[PDB]
Amino acid sequence: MKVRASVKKLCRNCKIVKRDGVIRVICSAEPKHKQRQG
Amino acid sequence: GSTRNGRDSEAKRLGVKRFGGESVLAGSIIVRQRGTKFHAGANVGCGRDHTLFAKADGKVKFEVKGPKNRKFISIEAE
Amino acid sequence: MLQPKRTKFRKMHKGRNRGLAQGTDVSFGSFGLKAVGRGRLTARQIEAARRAMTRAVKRQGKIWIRVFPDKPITEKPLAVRMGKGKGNVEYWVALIQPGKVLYEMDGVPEELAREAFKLAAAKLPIKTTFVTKTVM
RNA sequence: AGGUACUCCGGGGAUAACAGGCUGAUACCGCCCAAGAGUUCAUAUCGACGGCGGUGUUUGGCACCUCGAUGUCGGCUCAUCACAUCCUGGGGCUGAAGUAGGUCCCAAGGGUAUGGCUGUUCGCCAUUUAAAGUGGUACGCGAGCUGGGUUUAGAACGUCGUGAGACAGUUCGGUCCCUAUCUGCCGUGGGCGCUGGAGAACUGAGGGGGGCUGCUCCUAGUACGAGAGGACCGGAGUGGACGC
RNA sequence: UAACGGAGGAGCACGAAGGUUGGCUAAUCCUGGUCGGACAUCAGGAGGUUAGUGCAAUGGCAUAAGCCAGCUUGACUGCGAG
RNA sequence: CGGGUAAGUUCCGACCUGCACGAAUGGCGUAAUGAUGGCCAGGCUGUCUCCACCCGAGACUCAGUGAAAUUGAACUCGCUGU
RNA sequence: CCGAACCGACUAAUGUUGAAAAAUUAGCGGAUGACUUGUGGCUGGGGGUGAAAGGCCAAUCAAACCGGGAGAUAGCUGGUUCUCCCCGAAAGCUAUUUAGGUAGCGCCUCGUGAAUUCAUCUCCGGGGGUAGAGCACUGUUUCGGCAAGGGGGUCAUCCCGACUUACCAACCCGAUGCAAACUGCGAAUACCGGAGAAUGUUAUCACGGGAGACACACGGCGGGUGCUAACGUCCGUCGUGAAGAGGGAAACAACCCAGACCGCCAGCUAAGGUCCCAAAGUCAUGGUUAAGUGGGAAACGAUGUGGGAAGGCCCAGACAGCGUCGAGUCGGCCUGCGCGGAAGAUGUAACG
Ligand SMILES: [K+]
Ligand SMILES: [K+]
Ligand SMILES: [K+]
Ligand SMILES: [K+]
Ligand SMILES: [K+]
Ligand SMILES: [K+]
Ligand SMILES: [K+]
Ligand SMILES: [K+]
Ligand SMILES: [K+]
Ligand SMILES: [K+]
Ligand SMILES: [K+]
Ligand SMILES: [K+]
Ligand SMILES: [K+]
Ligand SMILES: [K+]
Ligand SMILES: [K+]
Ligand SMILES: [K+]
Ligand SMILES: [K+]
Ligand SMILES: [K+]
Ligand SMILES: [K+]
Ligand SMILES: [K+]
Ligand SMILES: [K+]
Ligand SMILES: [K+]
Ligand SMILES: [K+]
Ligand SMILES: [K+]
Ligand SMILES: [K+]
Ligand SMILES: [K+]
Ligand SMILES: [K+]
Ligand SMILES: [K+]
Ligand SMILES: [K+]
Ligand SMILES: [K+]
Ligand SMILES: [K+]
Ligand SMILES: [K+]
Ligand SMILES: [K+]
Ligand SMILES: [K+]
Ligand SMILES: [K+]
Ligand SMILES: [K+]
Ligand SMILES: [Mg+2]
Ligand SMILES: [Mg+2]
Ligand SMILES: [Mg+2]
Ligand SMILES: [Mg+2]
Ligand SMILES: [Mg+2]
Ligand SMILES: [Mg+2]
Ligand SMILES: [Mg+2]
Ligand SMILES: [Mg+2]
Ligand SMILES: [Mg+2]
Ligand SMILES: [Mg+2]
Ligand SMILES: [Mg+2]
Ligand SMILES: [Mg+2]
Ligand SMILES: [Mg+2]
Ligand SMILES: [Mg+2]
Ligand SMILES: [Mg+2]
Ligand SMILES: [Mg+2]
Ligand SMILES: [Mg+2]
Ligand SMILES: [Mg+2]
Ligand SMILES: [Mg+2]
Ligand SMILES: [Mg+2]
Ligand SMILES: [Mg+2]
Ligand SMILES: [Mg+2]
Ligand SMILES: [Mg+2]
Ligand SMILES: [Mg+2]
Ligand SMILES: [Mg+2]
Ligand SMILES: [Mg+2]
Ligand SMILES: [Mg+2]
Ligand SMILES: [Mg+2]
Ligand SMILES: [Mg+2]
Ligand SMILES: [Mg+2]
Ligand SMILES: [Mg+2]
Ligand SMILES: [Mg+2]
Ligand SMILES: [Mg+2]
Ligand SMILES: [Mg+2]
Ligand SMILES: [Mg+2]
Ligand SMILES: [Mg+2]
Ligand SMILES: [Mg+2]
Ligand SMILES: [Mg+2]
Ligand SMILES: [Mg+2]
Ligand SMILES: [Mg+2]
Ligand SMILES: [Mg+2]
Ligand SMILES: [Mg+2]
Ligand SMILES: [Mg+2]
Ligand SMILES: [Mg+2]
Ligand SMILES: [Mg+2]
Ligand SMILES: [Mg+2]
Ligand SMILES: [Mg+2]
Ligand SMILES: [Mg+2]
Ligand SMILES: [Mg+2]
Ligand SMILES: [Mg+2]
Ligand SMILES: [Mg+2]
Ligand SMILES: [Mg+2]
Ligand SMILES: [Mg+2]
Ligand SMILES: [Mg+2]
Ligand SMILES: [Mg+2]
Ligand SMILES: [Mg+2]
Ligand SMILES: [Mg+2]
Ligand SMILES: [Mg+2]
Ligand SMILES: [Mg+2]
Ligand SMILES: [Mg+2]
Ligand SMILES: [Mg+2]
Ligand SMILES: [Mg+2]
Ligand SMILES: [Mg+2]
Ligand SMILES: [Mg+2]
Ligand SMILES: [Mg+2]
Ligand SMILES: [Mg+2]
Ligand SMILES: [Mg+2]
Ligand SMILES: [Mg+2]
Ligand SMILES: [Mg+2]
Ligand SMILES: [Mg+2]
Ligand SMILES: [Mg+2]
Ligand SMILES: [Zn+2]
Repeated sequence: MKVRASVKKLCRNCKIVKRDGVIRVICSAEPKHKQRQG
Repeated sequence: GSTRNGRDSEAKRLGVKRFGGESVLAGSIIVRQRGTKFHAGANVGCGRDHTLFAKADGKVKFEVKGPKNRKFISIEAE
Repeated sequence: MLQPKRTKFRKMHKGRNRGLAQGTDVSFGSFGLKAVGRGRLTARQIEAARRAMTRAVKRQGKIWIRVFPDKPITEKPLAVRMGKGKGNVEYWVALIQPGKVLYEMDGVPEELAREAFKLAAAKLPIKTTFVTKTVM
């Protein structure tokens, strides 16, 4: 998991989702792309 | 360290002493100046330091005259 | 790093930075990066943004810098007390007011100019906006 | 014209040295952009040129408190808090086969060396440990101890000076007071109350203490691995330090 | 109108570089011209004060306060409205 | 650099790059001497690991005597802020 | 030489309102000598004496003690005693062996005298070079055009030169900025003068008696300095504190409201407020927020949510899903409120 102030789609398979007040990036293709804003 | 500056001269209190329309006695200084920013008109003299002073009693009058659009000071007899 | 080749005087009063800018139109190219905020642009910042711009367009087209850092900035060295004269000139800045066009570009597609200007704006301390030439 | 550390008086927190305060350039810790390094691949891990903050921990700026006195560096004794976590606990990614690592997130319950040198703090070194955390507390703690260092009077060296003398240069020597009123804290009683008086046994609102961890063995030379090597999960035993 | 704010000068010179009368007008460049050249003196043109001012800077200066010449001592003494 | 120590900013022996030794405000040595400065070892130990117990004099209680510094006035709590 | 008496005083503990204004206890040095001790004598204060420490000279020593000059002087610190009434500063300028002192002036008070004297507003007469603006000038700056020239080369080379530029390009022309020490422009205000009304306890000026004061502070605006750091520092100008109580800002000289002659168990308001602490709307109407945001913060990140103006595609079947399916769909712009970014030390502790 990457924890950053700037979270973005890194590839066409990344998806932005907000879970319990936290913006996250979840990617079906690449575990390295998983992010949470913080 | 230290500074190479720190000098100045005393202020000379130049400028206009009597403005347009003011009644003055002969001898009154009207303007103190370096060089002739203002020029002497009727009933006004120009001193050695280019002071303009009244040569007659009357009212101060400023005007722009001549081919160079120069500013002249004169005294209107009252 | 831009800097006047010579100046009448070495040091300058702090001054202030009020008002809106002059030079608010794209005047030389077709696209511009315009300042929205107010501030100072150091010569290092102007150059860091120029480099990022220029590498993004692969040194194609043409680039104008509409601002020049002509104001010297002094600093007092560390562990020095107040007084004993004005400090030494350390860097140069340009004063920026809202509306100032900072850079202009020509000879590239608009989509590429937008991307190049975005990379440059990330080097600058002031908020900016992308503008295009207008006929009037 | 100078010296005074042999010194003296009148004054000042109108004005410096300590600590506090304001500030945060500097310092430290985060973050943004992504040139590139990484065979390929910016983002496993680093991150150039530049940008934005946080802390109040450094070096400083200021001169607001104290000059009718707010005792200093280090050690000793006793601590208490923060978390930006050193160990132990939980987790995501890995350029994570395993073992062992890298990086980030959560987490402050408890734990967190002895020595040689030097006044040292620090540091280097030796040998340990699961680890030998980082900071705040008047750089915590001298009405609790020390007094090696700094910083009186003696003396000398180098050096400067014609000299008296001087040097965050060095060197040998050099008095550390206080019977606790109040707050606080550790203990221990007396009074009255609790609604007739008395002797017992309780309930438990609330408060405090405690909370560390090694190694060996089994699982199993199994999973993993070409080998070398070598586990998770689970179970058993026996220690270190601490406490009663 | 302040600061151990930012920049420069003075501690003189001149019996003409003072008075007055009469006259005059700059820098720089281009072209042609013996020695002669980037630059000497000559001629013409462009230009219009970009020069000049005994010495800093500012304000002035063509009616010149700038440049030249003749004659001179007002670089006079006592006073002085304002 | 060598020695001593598991480990030695001190000590001893050297080197010479003497910031800034040097010849009677003496130079270099020197047996003996010193409540003199530094360093090492044997012995010795409560100095220490890490304190335990004991004997006395106080401290504590009772009777007698009976001070002191200090003190604007006090019905004299914690925390966070001001 | 070892060691008692005797003479000393190296170490430690105690003691430090002591048993003692220098000791006690355990150890320590000299102990036939430059030794130690009794009695008496001599040296006197810029003087003595000193195996030298500025040591000692009666518990006193870088000039003893006592008395006198003497109430030295003290631009320094402290202190300065009954009552009421009226007015009421300054912390500036200039000079100063001056800087925390003082003097003249400014500002306070008391008295006398003299002008519609002074102020506010309106109108009239004035100079201006700040703000802003601009770029002819002084400088600085970028791009293009032209190009003297310069340089780098291909030959040529005795002199010539012929070309060419990786080229550099001044001048001039066109376009773009910047200036406290730039100005071919140029305000608002402020200031000087004149005229007119109303208002104001002469508020103005002069002379005279008496001063205090010459450490200022914060806040606003315009600035220098510093880091557009400081509850920093130095000016200008206004306000308040000083020397000013009351109400508000939890508490809070200097901010907001407002100037306390005395009494009242009357009334209306200001700033700020009206759910409870705690006086007054759990008021009315229409919206927004879901974060306890409100009640701490940035670059930057994001299908949070409200509003607005356009645009693309779409029953000729879009967008998503898998030719099918049958009504909307997509992503820019602007804008309101919110979200992450966000770690600190005694105790919640960043709405009192
Ligand atoms: K002296
Ligand atoms: K001395
Ligand atoms: K900061
Ligand atoms: K800060
Ligand atoms: K951060
Ligand atoms: K003090
Ligand atoms: K601690
Ligand atoms: K851990
Ligand atoms: K991990
Ligand atoms: K913990
Ligand atoms: K030591
Ligand atoms: K050290
Ligand atoms: K302290
Ligand atoms: K002590
Ligand atoms: K201490
Ligand atoms: K104390
Ligand atoms: K108390
Ligand atoms: K507990
Ligand atoms: K003449
Ligand atoms: K003449
Ligand atoms: K001698
Ligand atoms: K000798
Ligand atoms: K001795
Ligand atoms: K010896
Ligand atoms: K004798
Ligand atoms: K003597
Ligand atoms: K005596
Ligand atoms: K004497
Ligand atoms: K005075
Ligand atoms: K008076
Ligand atoms: K009237
Ligand atoms: K007017
Ligand atoms: K210009
Ligand atoms: K002010
Ligand atoms: K007042
Ligand atoms: K809240
Ligand atoms: Mg002047
Ligand atoms: Mg200004
Ligand atoms: Mg001495
Ligand atoms: Mg004293
Ligand atoms: Mg301090
Ligand atoms: Mg500090
Ligand atoms: Mg002070
Ligand atoms: Mg001050
Ligand atoms: Mg204090
Ligand atoms: Mg006191
Ligand atoms: Mg104290
Ligand atoms: Mg944490
Ligand atoms: Mg806890
Ligand atoms: Mg628990
Ligand atoms: Mg040893
Ligand atoms: Mg030692
Ligand atoms: Mg301390
Ligand atoms: Mg500490
Ligand atoms: Mg203490
Ligand atoms: Mg004690
Ligand atoms: Mg000592
Ligand atoms: Mg001694
Ligand atoms: Mg003590
Ligand atoms: Mg009881
Ligand atoms: Mg507990
Ligand atoms: Mg003034
Ligand atoms: Mg002044
Ligand atoms: Mg003439
Ligand atoms: Mg002449
Ligand atoms: Mg060695
Ligand atoms: Mg060694
Ligand atoms: Mg040696
Ligand atoms: Mg010598
Ligand atoms: Mg010598
Ligand atoms: Mg000799
Ligand atoms: Mg000699
Ligand atoms: Mg000699
Ligand atoms: Mg000798
Ligand atoms: Mg002896
Ligand atoms: Mg008793
Ligand atoms: Mg003796
Ligand atoms: Mg004895
Ligand atoms: Mg002997
Ligand atoms: Mg003996
Ligand atoms: Mg005498
Ligand atoms: Mg001495
Ligand atoms: Mg004596
Ligand atoms: Mg004397
Ligand atoms: Mg006398
Ligand atoms: Mg006296
Ligand atoms: Mg009054
Ligand atoms: Mg004098
Ligand atoms: Mg004084
Ligand atoms: Mg301007
Ligand atoms: Mg008027
Ligand atoms: Mg004074
Ligand atoms: Mg003053
Ligand atoms: Mg002032
Ligand atoms: Mg200001
Ligand atoms: Mg300022
Ligand atoms: Mg201040
Ligand atoms: Mg300030
Ligand atoms: Mg006062
Ligand atoms: Mg008040
Ligand atoms: Mg109040
Ligand atoms: Mg109040
Ligand atoms: Mg009412
Ligand atoms: Mg109520
Ligand atoms: Mg909040
Ligand atoms: Mg936010
Ligand atoms: Mg807490
Ligand atoms: Zn992805």
